[PDB]
Amino acid sequence: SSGLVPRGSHMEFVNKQFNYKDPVNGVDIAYIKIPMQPVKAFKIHNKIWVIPERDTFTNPEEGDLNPPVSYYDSTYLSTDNEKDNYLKGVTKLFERIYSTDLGRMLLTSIVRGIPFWGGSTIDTELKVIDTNCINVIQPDGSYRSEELNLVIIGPSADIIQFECKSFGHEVLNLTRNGYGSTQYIRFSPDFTFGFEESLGAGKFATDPAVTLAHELIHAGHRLYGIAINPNRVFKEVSFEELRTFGGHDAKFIDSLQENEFRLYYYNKFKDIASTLNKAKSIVGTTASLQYMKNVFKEKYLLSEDTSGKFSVDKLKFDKLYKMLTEIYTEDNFVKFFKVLNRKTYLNFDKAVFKINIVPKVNYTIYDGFNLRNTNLAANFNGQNTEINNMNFTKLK
Ligand SMILES: [Zn+2]
Repeated sequence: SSGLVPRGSHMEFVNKQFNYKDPVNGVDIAYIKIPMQPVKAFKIHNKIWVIPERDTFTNPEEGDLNPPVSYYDSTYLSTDNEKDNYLKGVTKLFERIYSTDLGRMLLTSIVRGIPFWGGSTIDTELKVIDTNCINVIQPDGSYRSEELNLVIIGPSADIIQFECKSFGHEVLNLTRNGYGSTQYIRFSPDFTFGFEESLGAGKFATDPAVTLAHELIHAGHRLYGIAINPNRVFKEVSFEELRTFGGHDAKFIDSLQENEFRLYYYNKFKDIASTLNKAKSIVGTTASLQYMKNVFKEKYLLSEDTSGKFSVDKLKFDKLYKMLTEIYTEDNFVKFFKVLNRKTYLNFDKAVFKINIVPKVNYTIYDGFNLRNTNLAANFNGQNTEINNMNFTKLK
């Protein structure tokens, strides 16, 4: 048993207890194409899909799992049992994230963060951007385009290179102009990293719910188009990484720089407001202009006057911006999960471990590895790779 529903009747965020072999149905289990042969995918929530495959799709130069802190294994995730376990493990982590107040906030923000309809060359016309959709095949074999915000997919060649990436635009920088774009997270629930810590020094494992939450925090930044340019770095660790980690690491971003960033994205949100105001037409949908305007009023928390004209309210912008950049941090998830974690963004080890968080005897939504009323409950024993060695196989 997987313990996917420790309380209540049904999972609170993931919409179905999927099995990889469940039949396709064109709605929440479907063969899909990314904008290649279709892959079987699972819609775990409004705007969120899971592709339990190694990622040989998003990047054309990374279309092979051949090897050239990394770990390679071209056979991982090639069989149906593994894809089923992947799906259930990702499902379990979403529920673990959603069982905390902070995670319900972050995932709500993610779901509301629809990529902006900024794809038209006519600045009075709202139009989707094609690369913020997937093509979903129905049972009868037709396609329909579906907008989405987030795809979780298996890693490419380097199994432990987890990241949040997205398709770019010829001219627009969608992750930094407030528009946002569909985010693809390369991630595996089946491996984790070791760090050392003294409570002799101990050899502990990172809780994969923390790692997933980290990538989801990036996704939130990028869905609201407020990511920091990857060329801002401390010599390399990017400001974007420091901000996502949070804690004292974030305090190192000089605070005058932060105000400059905040004013920049405030102005970008104002540009979005006046695009919505100058909009006269909409293409590629049966939904009215006014309705899609309101989707984006809702996303960016725009104010609307009696005339129907949108604007950015300074207090609402600061609230949203602060949530996405200061409240949603790895360090804050560590505090909510009450797990052990590296204390600064660089202090990870070269150690990699195979794990299996699906069986509830190994890992639970409420306690992670540190199972209550067991010897793993105290001193983070469940994450200690020597004490709880039955849950960690060392690979490198
Ligand atoms: Zn990161």
